[PDB]
Amino acid sequence: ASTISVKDENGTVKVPKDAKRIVVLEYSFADALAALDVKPVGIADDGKKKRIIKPVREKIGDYTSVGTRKQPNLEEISKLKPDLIIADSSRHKGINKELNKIAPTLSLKSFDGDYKQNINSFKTIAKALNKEKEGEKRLAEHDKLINKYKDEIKFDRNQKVLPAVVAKAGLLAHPNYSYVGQFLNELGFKNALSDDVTKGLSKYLKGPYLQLDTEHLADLNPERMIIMTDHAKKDSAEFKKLQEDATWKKLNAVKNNRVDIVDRDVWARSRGLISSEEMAKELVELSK
Ligand SMILES: O=C(O)C[C@@](O)(CC(=O)NCCC[C@@H](NC(=O)C[C@@](O)(CC(=O)O)C(=O)O)C(=O)O)C(=O)O
Ligand SMILES: [Fe+3]
Ligand SMILES: [Zn+2]
Ligand SMILES: [Zn+2]
Ligand SMILES: [Zn+2]
Ligand SMILES: [Zn+2]
Repeated sequence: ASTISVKDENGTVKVPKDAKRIVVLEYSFADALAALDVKPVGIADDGKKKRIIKPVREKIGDYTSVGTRKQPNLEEISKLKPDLIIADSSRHKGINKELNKIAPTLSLKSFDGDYKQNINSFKTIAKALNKEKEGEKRLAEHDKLINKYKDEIKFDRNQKVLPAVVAKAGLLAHPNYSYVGQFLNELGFKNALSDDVTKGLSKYLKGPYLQLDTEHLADLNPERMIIMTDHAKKDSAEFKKLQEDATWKKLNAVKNNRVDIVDRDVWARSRGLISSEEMAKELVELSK
């Protein structure tokens, strides 16, 4: 037997050539596998299978939950006897050793990665599986759709945007170095957050997700906003209190009718080729 050496975030990992059983510890690595018609046996899916977007979910089929992304359950991982574990370079720094005792571990950008880096992690997975060819063609299909949709989005690009989650209790802004933000940058948009106001702002779980006081909100006064939510009725008790707040009402985007509410699973959690493809289709349909 032999190996394929692959550069992960730490350094060169030795992945078995025959790698058949894969545990993945972020949704985005589950999207990468699906796009190479490879199906993992384990997913850290927060116990919530529906957080795996539709085209991925049905292309993966039936798998085993290894628990939360934040705290993957090591005995369920072990029992699955994976030939390879794809872990997040941010989320799982602390279980990296204990993952390697189970199986050779590829630590990659996901949670703290912007749009390009997540795509870089996809290429790394494809090389590790020896599917470079499929990988390039899928990306070539990807680079086409995205740019196609980019040419059809009828929003004016000069109206700066703030993408945010209203966390519980929020707000969390997604800057230019978040997945959403850069993806919007790649589509032509300018983040309302300047690459200098973000200087401070505390981070959420070490990722590019930045706590904003309602007064930071008013100061930057974005011209467009994109609020990511998990509520099917796009309601949220949390968000409705923000909409009553006098200082929210005075925002430029609120007053010029340019607030779009979208699905957080799809926009923020997924971080895959398919999910960006839905994000860009949406934005064409929202542009009208
Ligand atoms: O999860 C992602 O990949 C990305 C992202 O964390 C990005 C984001 O803007 N985060 C704001 C969420 C703040 C919110 N916390 C949760 O809801 C729990 C959790 O975040 C846990 C986790 O992630 O381990 C979860 O997602 O289940 C709170 O209560 O204040 C996101 O959730 O959209
Ligand atoms: Fe989260
Ligand atoms: Zn402030
Ligand atoms: Zn101020
Ligand atoms: Zn609701
Ligand atoms: Zn809620």
